[PDB]
Amino acid sequence: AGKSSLFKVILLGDGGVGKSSLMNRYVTNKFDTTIGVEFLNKDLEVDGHFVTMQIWDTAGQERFRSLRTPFYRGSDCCLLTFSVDDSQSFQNLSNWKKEFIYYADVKEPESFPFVILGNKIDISERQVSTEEAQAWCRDNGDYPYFETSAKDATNVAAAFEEAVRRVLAT
Ligand SMILES: Nc1nc2c(ncn2[C@@H]2O[C@H](COP(=O)(O)OP(=O)(O)O)[C@@H](O)[C@H]2O)c(=O)[nH]1
Repeated sequence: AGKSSLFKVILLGDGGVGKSSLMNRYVTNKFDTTIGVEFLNKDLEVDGHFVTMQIWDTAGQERFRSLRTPFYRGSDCCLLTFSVDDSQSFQNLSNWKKEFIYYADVKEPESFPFVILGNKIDISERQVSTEEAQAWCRDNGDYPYFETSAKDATNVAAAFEEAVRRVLAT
């Protein structure tokens, strides 16, 4: 039978930025306004090869954070997510990157693929400009940056497709 490779992607970011909604939008093409760790699978294709992505949202319960970090290991790409209406969530990207590197024990962090998502761009009143987000991305690893909306689907599939491409580029 036609083989398929399995890529593990993890979503990290502050509560409320839209991680669950992004994954659900990508996999089910629905949005509608979950307590523990959840992961979903999606088939796609890259350069004519079948692949499957397994998307983890490891934001269970904060008092049990120590029990969620074992599930970082084996991640092939990390999608760091903030909301463009929430500057605090943007300011926390660096700390999310650090948590991931530490608890996933990334041995070559300078080469590990990250993708940055600025979600909720359907909201006109922003606290983070496009330019400020792009500058952070350029200056903190030159990661791909997507302005997304789970609510309207803008750039959602593109962001996840890019995650798999970045994995392949190793
Ligand atoms: N306007 C808007 N609201 C969104 C978007 N994505 C998620 N939401 C809402 O923001 C809240 C937090 O979403 P959720 O996916 O639970 O965030 P998580 O805590 O990061 O998993 C919910 O009320 C969502 O409906 C979006 O792209 N646009």
